[PDB]
Amino acid sequence: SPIETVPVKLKPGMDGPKVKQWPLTEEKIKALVEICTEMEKEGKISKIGPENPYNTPVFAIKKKDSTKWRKLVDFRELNKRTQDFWEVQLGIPHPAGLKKKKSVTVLDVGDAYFSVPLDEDFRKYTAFTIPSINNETPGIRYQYNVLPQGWKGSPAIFQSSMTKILEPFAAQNPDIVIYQYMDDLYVGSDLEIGQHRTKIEELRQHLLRWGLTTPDKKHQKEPPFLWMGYELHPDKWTVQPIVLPEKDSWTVNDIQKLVGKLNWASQIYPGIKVRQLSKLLRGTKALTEVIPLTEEAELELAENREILKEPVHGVYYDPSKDLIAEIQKQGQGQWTYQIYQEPFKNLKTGKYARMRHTNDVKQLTEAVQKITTESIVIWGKTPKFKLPIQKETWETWWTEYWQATWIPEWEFVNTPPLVKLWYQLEKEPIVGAETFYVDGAANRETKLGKAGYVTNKGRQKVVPLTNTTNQKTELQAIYLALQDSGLEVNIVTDSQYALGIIQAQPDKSESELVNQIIEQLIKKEKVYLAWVPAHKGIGGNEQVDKLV
Amino acid sequence: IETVPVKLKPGMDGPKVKQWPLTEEKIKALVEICTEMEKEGKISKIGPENPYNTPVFAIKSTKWRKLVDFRELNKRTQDFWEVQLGIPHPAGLKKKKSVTVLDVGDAYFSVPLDEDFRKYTAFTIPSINNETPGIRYQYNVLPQGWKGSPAIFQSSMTKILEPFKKQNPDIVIYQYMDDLYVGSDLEIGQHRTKIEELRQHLLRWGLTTPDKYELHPDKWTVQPIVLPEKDSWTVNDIQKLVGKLNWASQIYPGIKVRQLSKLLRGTKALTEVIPLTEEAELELAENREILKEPVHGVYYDPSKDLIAEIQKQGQGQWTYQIYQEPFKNLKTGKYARMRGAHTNDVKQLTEAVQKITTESIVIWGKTPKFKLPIQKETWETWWTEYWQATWIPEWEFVNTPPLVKLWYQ
Repeated sequence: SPIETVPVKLKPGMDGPKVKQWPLTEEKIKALVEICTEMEKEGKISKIGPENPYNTPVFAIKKKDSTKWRKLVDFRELNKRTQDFWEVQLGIPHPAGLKKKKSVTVLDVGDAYFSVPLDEDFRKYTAFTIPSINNETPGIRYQYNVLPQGWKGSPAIFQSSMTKILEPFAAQNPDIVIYQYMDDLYVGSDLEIGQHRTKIEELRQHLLRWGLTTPDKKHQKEPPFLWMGYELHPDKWTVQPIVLPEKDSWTVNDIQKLVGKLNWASQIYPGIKVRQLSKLLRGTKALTEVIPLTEEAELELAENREILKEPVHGVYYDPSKDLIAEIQKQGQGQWTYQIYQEPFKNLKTGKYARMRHTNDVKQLTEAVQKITTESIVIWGKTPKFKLPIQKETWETWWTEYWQATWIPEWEFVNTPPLVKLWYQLEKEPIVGAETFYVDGAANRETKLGKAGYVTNKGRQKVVPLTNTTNQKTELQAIYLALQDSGLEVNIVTDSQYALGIIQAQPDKSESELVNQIIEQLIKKEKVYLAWVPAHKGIGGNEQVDKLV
Repeated sequence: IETVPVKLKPGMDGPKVKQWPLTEEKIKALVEICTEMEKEGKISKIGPENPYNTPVFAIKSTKWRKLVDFRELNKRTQDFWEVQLGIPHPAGLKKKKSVTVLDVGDAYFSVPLDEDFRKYTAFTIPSINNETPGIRYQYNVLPQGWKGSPAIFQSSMTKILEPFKKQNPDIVIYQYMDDLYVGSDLEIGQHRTKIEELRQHLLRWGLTTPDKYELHPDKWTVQPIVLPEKDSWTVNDIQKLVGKLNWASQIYPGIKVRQLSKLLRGTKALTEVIPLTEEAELELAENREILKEPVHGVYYDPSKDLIAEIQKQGQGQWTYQIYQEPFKNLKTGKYARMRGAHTNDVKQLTEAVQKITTESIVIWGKTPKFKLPIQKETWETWWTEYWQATWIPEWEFVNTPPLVKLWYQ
């Protein structure tokens, strides 16, 4: 095509490729020249002399066992050497962010990369050769004049070329939207279908004048569109159908493939869970090892199958309407969210889960950040939030938390499970409360240890412990003091570890000890924890470290 | 005139930083801005054979304003353009009684940029929902935000500024990126009228300044450590007080605590008061003073990086320390903002990050790397909503809190 070429350079301080054209079978050497000259005759290549010393391998195969063959070029050794290009779109557009249009047309251009010229000076570095059967004669020298199949530059040069070709037509048609993706165009408009079908044909002729072919209306896809694992319908979208295999044994590869399809489905199926199913691949290993199906992972797989039984869809985006996101807790540090404009019609859904032991509010805040980032990417704005948490509950937490946290527009929704703080240490030591001076220790080697206390009122305990850390006992020390004390109790510890974990106000944890410790803190009225430098003579701590 | 050639550090290739997603409001305000700029030669559209990239943002007044984050291109170049083309930093600017900051960034737009260099200035206006490829430009004039720009304009600035220098040999003028720091020992009201002179002087030589900010650095010290003061010391008070002073020992060695370690001999309850022994108040005064003085060994190292740590203190109050080795605090202070129905967490962290950077520029001619107490993704999201400055310091996010919260309040 008369498109103007993008100048390409070889990576600085490099030179073209030169490769051993390892001879190939003759029944192949046949179709290679048959297919080639049809390409030389369409101008997409040109036989060359010896002046150019670079070469590249060529191979031959069949269209999944079909009439015609196909030509192949391992450009790997050239790609190493060609400059970098601007990267092509990372992601793809999410159907939740498309606007309803009265028509949509899918034009896919055939022969994309070959329809587009290759920068002249850079053409030499594409040479190749067909094997003179047993060196009977010289080799058929060739070289490209279009964007070769699978080359570093091709996808980027094509996209900018196409983007430029569209600029004359988009200017004289400010009422019809075109999106690009690789080799396709997706044209939408709010033109009475009679007009729409006429513009598609103008666009087609336009594109054809620039040397880019495109499907007659007798060959144009129709709704629904099965696009990139999606179902784009005229007025709704959903994921293509999900299939979860029935097996009695699961390989760590088959567990990857399954938790895949489950994440995928979670963008619009509300309630999918993957906590237990991904707990398995925890112990990472080679994709082939057979992993036992746990009991909890099995109930999930059953609830997911339950959620997937019937279909559900999402609506499309309407900029005139507000954007709403709603969050619910699912327990295991698993959360679920819906984003909608209308209550019976979600734009989309999804799930957040913390991984390695925080608390309910901090987790909420993190989920609001997942959602906010996602919104911006998809709709370019941030939603309003309905959150299961009392304003008073939340003001209290950020007013005291050590990080800064942002609270965008939100309103409370009284839908259990509300999110609340389960206990708050006192700011100052309690009066009329016993005062425990816990401490603890273990043996790095034997893994034997003990935990105890000594209260002001002369009361003392010491327990023994096997299979514990210098830290698992320091938390056991505090659990002792809470078990053996009133509803108001002051505790004094020399372990910054323990003090930190508690001042963190967790409400659940992966350590089983910590859950019982949380239990006591709720069963208590006023608890003040306090820290003193470990074993430095203070008084109180000086005497309890001596027991343990 | 002709262009100053710019060579990257041999071996280092150009910036390739991904473009953050933006609100549509901001993408639009950028498209407007960038269409005016292209209309005036300041930038040009580019192809895919240019692979570099450098984020862009929109900040603010009622007028939007574009802000390119050239942090990566600075490291990859201006590091050899603080060497090859340094702007020297004057140690008298800090001592001046007042210091005003004038935005003089619009001057670079009258200077062409070396042809071979332009490719590394590329940036992208992003599309919403990956709907279209992205609008790609590259600078043809000296970009704001790049450190190599004021380096190149230096000679023109020294020239344009010399008539004002001679009529005012006592005023200090320092150029950092897009701003002029001009500080006088002058009375403030004089200072404020002397500033409109420099404004008029620059205005009648072609350099506009949109202004139509005032720091006082001669009070900026390393704030001292605050031992609590109490009539009666409960066992707890003595316990906190012992801990606060035990931490201080990492900074001021020479703190003595054995004497206040006896006043908690037997395991008394917490609410229990305890009078101060005399071997004790020996140390609530002996130690209460070896702490009001200076640390030792604490000098600025010009070959290292500065590091600012910030900690939220509660009720709109933040504390901060700037250092280069732990405990060797080169500078500490405290920021607070009156707002009411005005301020939240991230607006405050942001105001403080700028208040600390400005100071750090006045005092040293370079910005610190902040350890910020905030979720990484949260900061990446909202930090532009309150950014009023043209430079952008490096930063990194604090993972674990401090048990040492009160220890700087």
